[PDB]
Amino acid sequence: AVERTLIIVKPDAMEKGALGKILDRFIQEGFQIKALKMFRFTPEKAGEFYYVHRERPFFQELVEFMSSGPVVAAVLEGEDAIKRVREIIGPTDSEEARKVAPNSIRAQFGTDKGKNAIHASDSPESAQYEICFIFSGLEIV
Amino acid sequence: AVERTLIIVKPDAMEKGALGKILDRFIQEGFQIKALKMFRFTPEKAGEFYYVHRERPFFQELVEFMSSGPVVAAVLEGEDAIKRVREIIGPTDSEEARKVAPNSIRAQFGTDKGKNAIHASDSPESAQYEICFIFSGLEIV
Amino acid sequence: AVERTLIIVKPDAMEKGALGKILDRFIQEGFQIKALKMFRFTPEKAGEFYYVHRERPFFQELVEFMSSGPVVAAVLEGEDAIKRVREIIGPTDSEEARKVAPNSIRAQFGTDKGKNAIHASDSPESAQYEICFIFSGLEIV
Amino acid sequence: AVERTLIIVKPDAMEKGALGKILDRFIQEGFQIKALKMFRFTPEKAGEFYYVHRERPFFQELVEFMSSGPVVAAVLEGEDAIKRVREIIGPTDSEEARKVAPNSIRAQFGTDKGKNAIHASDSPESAQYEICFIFSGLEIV
Repeated sequence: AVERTLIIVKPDAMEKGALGKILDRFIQEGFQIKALKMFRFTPEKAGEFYYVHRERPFFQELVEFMSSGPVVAAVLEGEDAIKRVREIIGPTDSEEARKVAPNSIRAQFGTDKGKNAIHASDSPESAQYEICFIFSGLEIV
Repeated sequence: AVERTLIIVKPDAMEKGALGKILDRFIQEGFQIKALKMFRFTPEKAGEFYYVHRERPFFQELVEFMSSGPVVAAVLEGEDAIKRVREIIGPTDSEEARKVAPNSIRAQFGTDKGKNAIHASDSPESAQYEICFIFSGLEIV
Repeated sequence: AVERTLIIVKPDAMEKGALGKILDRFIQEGFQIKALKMFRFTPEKAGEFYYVHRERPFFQELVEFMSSGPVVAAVLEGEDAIKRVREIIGPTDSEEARKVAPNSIRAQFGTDKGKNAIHASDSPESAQYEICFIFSGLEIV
Repeated sequence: AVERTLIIVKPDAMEKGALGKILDRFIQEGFQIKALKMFRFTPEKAGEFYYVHRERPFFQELVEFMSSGPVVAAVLEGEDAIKRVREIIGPTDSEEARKVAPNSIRAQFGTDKGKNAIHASDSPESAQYEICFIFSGLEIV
């Protein structure tokens, strides 16, 4: 089905100058960008965004990194978007991405397992929460 | 339990100059305002917000009215907020509100059953939808 | 001439529950609210907003105070708005306001010369800067 | 000097899928993206954005086109940004751009003089107005 998912381009990929190349890739893969915004998470807001992950490994590291500089979020819409976007971005470990998916976003622009260029929603439930965390319905266009 | 609900001050109450009195009432009733802004629904966005009413009487008039001038929305937080806010605003029909709840928002500022000053979420599930329609998580402070 | 000015309801008045009463006053004084929202200054953003005061007494306390909790800003439009809004809010020193203007905003809701309930633009040029700092043209409705 | 300018990627380039390639170009040319947003101008808001141009040729055509689908605006910051961005985008007439500046944005993605892919501020005064029309200071990051 046609679905929406959230991506966030992380500060490592921002600093590498990869934003445009990353957006181009998703456009060329057939996704419609329905919302797009550069913003800066406060540490508190990054913590709230990652509320679910608060029990998973590296919560504080993630919150600190994701509030350490500006980021860009986008809502991507298309057939099977949640899974397809995950395939395009590649394995969480950027080094592993280079071994198994050389043209994935993380292979191309990621450094390691933490500085790995990009976030994407991992499920329908996460996508619903994450999209509303960043974008109101009024911002969808 | 502590809940969040959405109110929208409609263009009738806006034009009557009642916005401040309405906000004051909810503050004095013990609610925390977690988000607030003035915006203007396009007809398309008003229709999406009210999508549940699409097949009901006076839907087109509702959409036109709600997009006819700026409105102000607020997220209100407090114990039993959804039910308590609906008790404070009074019956949909502003005339009936004047009969049974003279100090309700609709009794005080509502004209009739359509131009009835204020919208509030009906239920937990509609509050979740409506809050996300108007406000992102980044706007809740 | 018709002018626009910016007000910010400061965290002291927010915590006192005065937001609605303050907005009501400006509505009743004949101003059009052209933009409105609740937000939270980061310390950095509060410092930029108040950059003119950077070398003045109590600047650090001003920045901390103004970033200590959410605030609400509004753009007010009307004839001679900049001067009239400053007459309505009263002297900076809330105690002096109680002596000379008992129904002024600062007399009614201000604590002292620092926690003085409300900010308003000083001049046409500062209004232009301050309005743009908080609100884009897209938010003026 | 280091300056800020506004670009808006117009609906023609949006529909061609050129957004990412356009942003990449400005990143590679050395500009910092300080704000970025996808939004939809209402006809009224496009008219206000182009207030200055309201006497120049093709006002209504421009307003209609710029409100006909979503657009993406960005604030670009860098040395001599206003002029350098204009050089990168090329002549207003996309056909002329192809003749004299084949790698300009308008040569690459523009169709003609109206569907010409991109807007950029034409002067310091225009940049100041245009940036504030789309982005508040709070949105600069």
